[PDB]
Amino acid sequence: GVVHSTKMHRTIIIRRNYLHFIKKYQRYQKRHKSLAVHCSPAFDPKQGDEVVIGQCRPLSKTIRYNVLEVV
Amino acid sequence: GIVRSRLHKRKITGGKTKIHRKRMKAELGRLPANTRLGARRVSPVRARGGNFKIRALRLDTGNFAWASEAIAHRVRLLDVVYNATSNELVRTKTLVKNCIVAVDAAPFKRWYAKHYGIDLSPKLQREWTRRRRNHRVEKAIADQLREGRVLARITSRPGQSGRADGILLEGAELQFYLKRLE
Amino acid sequence: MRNYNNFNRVWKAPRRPFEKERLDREMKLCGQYGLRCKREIWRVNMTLSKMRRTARLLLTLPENHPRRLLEGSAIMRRCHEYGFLDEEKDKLDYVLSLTVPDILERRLQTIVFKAGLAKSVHHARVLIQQRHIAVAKQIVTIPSFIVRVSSERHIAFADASPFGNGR
Amino acid sequence: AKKHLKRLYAPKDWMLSKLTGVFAPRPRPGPHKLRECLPLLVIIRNRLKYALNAREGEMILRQGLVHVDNHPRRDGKYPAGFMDVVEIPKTGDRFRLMYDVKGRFALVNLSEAEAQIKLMKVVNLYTATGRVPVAVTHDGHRIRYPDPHTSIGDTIVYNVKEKKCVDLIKNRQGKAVIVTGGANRGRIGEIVKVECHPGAFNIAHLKDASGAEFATRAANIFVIGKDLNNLQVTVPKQQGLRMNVIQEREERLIAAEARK
RNA sequence: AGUGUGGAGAUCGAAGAUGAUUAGAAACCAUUGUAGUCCACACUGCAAACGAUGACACCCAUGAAUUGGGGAU
RNA sequence: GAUCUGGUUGAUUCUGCCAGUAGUCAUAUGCUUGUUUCAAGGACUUAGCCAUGCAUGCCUCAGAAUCACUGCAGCAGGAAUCUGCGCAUGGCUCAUUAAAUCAGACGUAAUCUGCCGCAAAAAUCUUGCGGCCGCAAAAUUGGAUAACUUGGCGAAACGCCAAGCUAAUACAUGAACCAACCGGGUGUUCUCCAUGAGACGCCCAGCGAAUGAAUGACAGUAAAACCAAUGCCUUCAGUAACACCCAGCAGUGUUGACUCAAUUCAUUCCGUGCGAAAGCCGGCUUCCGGCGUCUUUUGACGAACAACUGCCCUAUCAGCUGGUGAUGGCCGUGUAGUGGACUGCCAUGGCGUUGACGGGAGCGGGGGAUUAGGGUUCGAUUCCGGAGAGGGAGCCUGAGAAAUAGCUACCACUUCUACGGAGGGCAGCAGGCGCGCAAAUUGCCCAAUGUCAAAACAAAACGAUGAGGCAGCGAAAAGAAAUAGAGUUGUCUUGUCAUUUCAAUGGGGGAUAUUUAAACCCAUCCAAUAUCGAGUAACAAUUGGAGGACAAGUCUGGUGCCAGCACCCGCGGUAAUUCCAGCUCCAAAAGCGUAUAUUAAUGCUGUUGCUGUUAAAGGGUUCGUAGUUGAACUGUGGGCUGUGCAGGGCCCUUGCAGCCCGUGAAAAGAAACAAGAAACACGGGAGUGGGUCGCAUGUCAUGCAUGCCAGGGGGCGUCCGUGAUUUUACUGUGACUAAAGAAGCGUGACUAAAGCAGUCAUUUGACUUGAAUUAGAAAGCAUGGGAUAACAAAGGAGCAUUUUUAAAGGAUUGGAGAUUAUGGAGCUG
RNA sequence: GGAAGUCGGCAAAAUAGAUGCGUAAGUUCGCAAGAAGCAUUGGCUCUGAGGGCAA
Ligand SMILES: [K+]
Ligand SMILES: [K+]
Ligand SMILES: [Mg+2]
Ligand SMILES: [Mg+2]
Ligand SMILES: [Mg+2]
Ligand SMILES: [Mg+2]
Ligand SMILES: [Mg+2]
Ligand SMILES: [Mg+2]
Ligand SMILES: [Mg+2]
Ligand SMILES: [Mg+2]
Ligand SMILES: [Mg+2]
Ligand SMILES: [Mg+2]
Ligand SMILES: [Mg+2]
Ligand SMILES: [Mg+2]
Ligand SMILES: [Mg+2]
Ligand SMILES: [Mg+2]
Ligand SMILES: [Mg+2]
Ligand SMILES: [Mg+2]
Ligand SMILES: [Mg+2]
Ligand SMILES: [Mg+2]
Ligand SMILES: [Mg+2]
Ligand SMILES: [Mg+2]
Ligand SMILES: [Mg+2]
Ligand SMILES: [Mg+2]
Ligand SMILES: [Mg+2]
Ligand SMILES: [Mg+2]
Ligand SMILES: [Mg+2]
Ligand SMILES: [Mg+2]
Ligand SMILES: [Mg+2]
Ligand SMILES: [Mg+2]
Ligand SMILES: [Mg+2]
Ligand SMILES: [Mg+2]
Ligand SMILES: [Mg+2]
Ligand SMILES: [Mg+2]
Ligand SMILES: [Mg+2]
Ligand SMILES: [Mg+2]
Ligand SMILES: [Mg+2]
Ligand SMILES: [Mg+2]
Ligand SMILES: [Mg+2]
Ligand SMILES: [Mg+2]
Ligand SMILES: [Mg+2]
Ligand SMILES: [Mg+2]
Ligand SMILES: [Mg+2]
Ligand SMILES: [Mg+2]
Ligand SMILES: [Mg+2]
Ligand code: NA
Ligand code: NA
Ligand code: NA
Ligand code: NA
Ligand code: NA
Repeated sequence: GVVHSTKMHRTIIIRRNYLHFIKKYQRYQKRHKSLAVHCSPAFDPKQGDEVVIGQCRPLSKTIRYNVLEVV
Repeated sequence: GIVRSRLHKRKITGGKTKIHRKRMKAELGRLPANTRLGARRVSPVRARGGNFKIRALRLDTGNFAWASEAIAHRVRLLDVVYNATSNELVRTKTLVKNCIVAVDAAPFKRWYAKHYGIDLSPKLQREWTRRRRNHRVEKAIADQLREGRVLARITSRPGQSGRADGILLEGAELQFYLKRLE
Repeated sequence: MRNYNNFNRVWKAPRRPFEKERLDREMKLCGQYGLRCKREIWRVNMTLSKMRRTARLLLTLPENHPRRLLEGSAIMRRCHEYGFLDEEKDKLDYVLSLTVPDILERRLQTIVFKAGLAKSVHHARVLIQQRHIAVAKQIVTIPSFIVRVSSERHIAFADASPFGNGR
Repeated sequence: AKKHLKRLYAPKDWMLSKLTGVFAPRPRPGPHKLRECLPLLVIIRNRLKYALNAREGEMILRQGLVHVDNHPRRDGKYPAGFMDVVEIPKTGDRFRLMYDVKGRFALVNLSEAEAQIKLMKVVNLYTATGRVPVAVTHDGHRIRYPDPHTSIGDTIVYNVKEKKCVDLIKNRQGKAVIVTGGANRGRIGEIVKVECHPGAFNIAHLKDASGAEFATRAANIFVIGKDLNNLQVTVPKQQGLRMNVIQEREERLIAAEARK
């Protein structure tokens, strides 16, 4: 995913942009999801950076993933 | 009763969840022990699966480890002096995990004498010389031991296990809590 | 409730209820094959439509598609077995040319009539309904029984019938 | 917990007709998973025809006449899945529960001293108290001191009468395996390569006798011998060789014509 | 066209007045005339605001013209 | 079957709707109805209200029987009651419900888990006898309480007291020696050496749990010194370790990854864990079986939680959330467990025109209808998931419930009463009342399918089950199929006609019977010595129509813009093709009309695939942000032979072998090429360190062990460390994906709708019978391809040669750990 | 009991401070508004936050 916000302490918001296909019109739609991710102090990601994330146990009300690598 | 489910919470959009089921037994919570310092009193809680949690209402003895010497001793708790959640819990003498307590130091002194022959059979004296070769007690510890109270950190959960066990504070952590207590 | 026995329809009505040419053709088929109602012709129509739809779907495929090799073989086998198609023609395209009289010719009523056991298709109908006809010694009372080519030589009067060996 | 099993929801390989009844015997917990088992009542009633109904099946089973892996089993809901040896001494029949090439359960007849052996696939390895290594098999057996070379995925050839390990068939390239799940269940092939995808399902690439290539998840392969020529277990008639559908239809038609 | 505040106020001219015409004539016609019509500043945002024909881009036959800029003689 | 027709005009060509038409397991209603098969069936409105009855119990050889119970002569049955298990399943319904639920696909290393499978178990000072000791050994443990008896209370209550008895596998208690291995701590205890070493004494050292401290490996440098201790040969080569009684009784758990598995040390459980049930029954005093139960463990059956992509309409819903949790952090608490789930404290977050928030209609799928294709639509309802039991909320027990034929309370209704009190929950089955357009019997049965359970069947001795099955009612719907077949004379080659002859057959009536749990249906038959029945075959077919659409009368009476018809156009005002009737004819036919929905018809919702000058419809004009869309280019591979209606030595096909496959630069190496590559390095790396009956080591040893291609160089497998980086999308394969349903193979259930069966053999069984195959959006998993595209980066002046040798400077063997230094490999100039 | 008194709620009763939450029609957009309403405040013993000077 791409980093969307770094406003939180040790947590970032990422975006997963993708195309969704509508069968009836044989065409695609732009869609996005947003995931809250825990970011370790071992990384310093910025807005627009690409990140690999991995699923973990629930860490808060929304956090279900961990930053594993910053491209 | 008390529930741990997420249904009552607002969605992240701020909207209200429209609940369409009654609350379940499998998501219950229970009232906290609020364990205080005093003569022992524990109440079993029948938990899911038929297992028993031990809910401690009052505790005054704990099994406390001196990690550097890799030993432990059953000692009387004298006062709870620091709590990171709120100093209201220090005032109520509440025993929760990671709260700082003062434990009776005399047993650690007596073990120190038995294991090193120092007060703060030839074969045992051979052993005493075999030890002490790379051993130097800390000043911050031995000073506390002389006055008969050591600062320790509770490592168990009195609300779950019914025990106020712990470990003696040493090193930078001990300095941290000593600074915060002055 | 909790009953899983299947059932389906076997016929469909014509889209146009009054076409003079269709009505005349159907009345002809009724008179010549001795049918009771238009539902029998329409049942043959549904059978033919299903077979033809299958053949079109199969012919659209490349010739060596495994589905074509399997189902084309099966449908040719069935058409040859029941006498709908002549055994000479063996391509998948000849099912598309099947007509209603081709299926109607293989009814037990028409077969009994053509075999001389009956003076007419109307005689054949009542002969079949009255248990006087057996196919391989099995009494067949259904005039719409489609006769296989192999069973054509075993159609005689029933043993229990007074026209066979019965009282 | 569910005590019932609707007949429509029951596994298709049990060959229970949708019109015979609403229910099927729900397999109890035991040696095998209920989606991968054949209940004893199903065996004794539908497969062997020794019992005409469930009442006669209970009469036969509650007497201890049917043995699974040398022990009498009195429960019609006992799972009794793959590689199990079923013996009814009073009638003398004895067989191993296997998968045929179509993937259905097959009752492969056995000789004595063949019914004393069963193959068990190691699914987990753990240390028990006292530092005792224990191998857990696909059959739910917990073997208390396996061969020190035992790995997860290997096969243990096991003497059920003596309750002793006999030999170990390691999971390596060129070994003969049988597929125990998926679309290829029942096919016998050779391990040509096993690609590892950590955190995912490892894929085993196989090759049967006729050179047809196929794959499946590594969890679905069961080592049964060193080679397709020398198997450590007898296999059903088709020998795990999948036959062409057109060929099958043609041969069945010709054989039926020959019968008439 | 209409609105507000200042200005302007020749002409024409909704309202209105008077005279005709007419069965009646609140109309058309005649003579007038307020608001308007004009300007500054601020509003209003509607027209058969039309080519009743959205914008950008490509191909596309013939003759005589026309507006602006270039080139040749 | 990729289909249209009637109505706008005096006529025409359009646009366009209205009407027609076909289907619906799609409902109702009307008329009609002989036979048979297969089936829906109080969902829609009122998750409205309910009389009565039934719906969940379980015992055998194997828990407890002194019934004052029965039979027999102690045996055998055994009411009752205690005990163990179940009652959290099944059945019903669809009210709630849109980051919920659900589908496919994943996780739980974040957890609980009775019944079932396979396993494990060495803690424990007991008992009886003489005076705490001694002796001894198959442990002969203890108090209760039901049923029963006595007295009874109460109107009643699936309401109750109090005294006597007496059991359990209920409850409580409790087992020393036999009996092992291993470790830690210790005596001012003895030997013996010069600080070792060994004995003996005692304190502990079981499973599980808690805290603490260690293990839970290594794996990119080859060598020789010194001090100390300790191993060795003799008086530094080899060498797993280990200061004896086991000279190999773990130097090596698992994963993708773990603070997990397991082990050692210390301290603590214990006031809420751990019997050999101090148990039962069988065979042969002796052994040997079958059960039953406590604790530990893991895998099976589950449970709970999390969420990758998808999921109606509405902006005349634009901001939503954050006192008092909203988004995140820290230490806690609570939970089985994660977690703002919750306390305290901090920081301002989080979501939204890619539609948040709010409002409306809906349980979600599997699937159904219709369909050339693309689509449209339905899905209360059989399978799967969820939810609820009048409404709400609490809870106990239990492995599992926030249970409702469990409890508690309130709100509505509501039943009995002696007025003191006591009760109730059909959205289980049947059946009422209401509501409605709208939906069956207060039936039989556990024979089948299953569930529970102390339980095979049977023998004095038959478990319960409205779950389920069976029948009744039932023109929802579906399949098959009667209402006649042959004639003769004449009448008028046929064909109608009045006859007057034959046969045939069911509907129906029955049965030696068959079926079925018993019945009923289906089949079989109308002698097998011995069995009924058609001629108006009265055993009598209907429902709508006859101007057009649209098949069928320019018939005859009646009515006279009335009555009426007519879906639309229209007909009827005295010669009605249209009304009311007779006749005749037409269509479908045991069915056929009507109403309302819905699909096609409809290219009248248009992605495929509409229209916008004048028919409805381009915004008055620009600017402009999300959005959509967006120009080229990095790129002809070459030689050789043969072969082709190639064509005007060349190009072009087909096909086999060559290429460093542009130039350059040569067995090795250099250029491109590689992350699936390269450079290193790991026996705890590879079925022994991979493909390429004798000898030797040692022999106090199950040393019963080990080697008997060396060596070089290459090719590999595994695992780790260091080094340039390329995705997505599309497309091809492959894997993973309940049945029922849809396609489909085979198969004469008489056919068919079906079903998954059956078929064949002079006969105790073959067919080692069959039950093929597919498709089933999207997302997800692995991998081949690189043409069209997308994402990201850059904006070309922050854009920077390979080696050789030399000097100058600043981890490994060495006997193994330690220590302590040389000596290097490895850094700049 | 609660305006039945009286011409008429005259008179009297009533409301009340502070703090948090909350607040309609209408509107010249300023208000209406202290609209209406709901809640809390004592005493003790503590805890937290909010500063200035110098080396
Ligand atoms: K229930
Ligand atoms: K019925
Ligand atoms: Mg104006
Ligand atoms: Mg003027
Ligand atoms: Mg004027
Ligand atoms: Mg005029
Ligand atoms: Mg004028
Ligand atoms: Mg007209
Ligand atoms: Mg005219
Ligand atoms: Mg119902
Ligand atoms: Mg209802
Ligand atoms: Mg008994
Ligand atoms: Mg249920
Ligand atoms: Mg019902
Ligand atoms: Mg464990
Ligand atoms: Mg939060
Ligand atoms: Mg609803
Ligand atoms: Mg449904
Ligand atoms: Mg359901
Ligand atoms: Mg419930
Ligand atoms: Mg109700
Ligand atoms: Mg309840
Ligand atoms: Mg009930
Ligand atoms: Mg009384
Ligand atoms: Mg209630
Ligand atoms: Mg009822
Ligand atoms: Mg209902
Ligand atoms: Mg009912
Ligand atoms: Mg009805
Ligand atoms: Mg029922
Ligand atoms: Mg007339
Ligand atoms: Mg007339
Ligand atoms: Mg007329
Ligand atoms: Mg149009
Ligand atoms: Mg227009
Ligand atoms: Mg137009
Ligand atoms: Mg227009
Ligand atoms: Mg405008
Ligand atoms: Mg622009
Ligand atoms: Mg008054
Ligand atoms: Mg008065
Ligand atoms: Mg006053
Ligand atoms: Mg307002
Ligand atoms: Mg006011
Ligand atoms: Mg106020
Ligand atoms: Na114009
Ligand atoms: Na024990
Ligand atoms: Na927490
Ligand atoms: Na008429
Ligand atoms: Na009529």
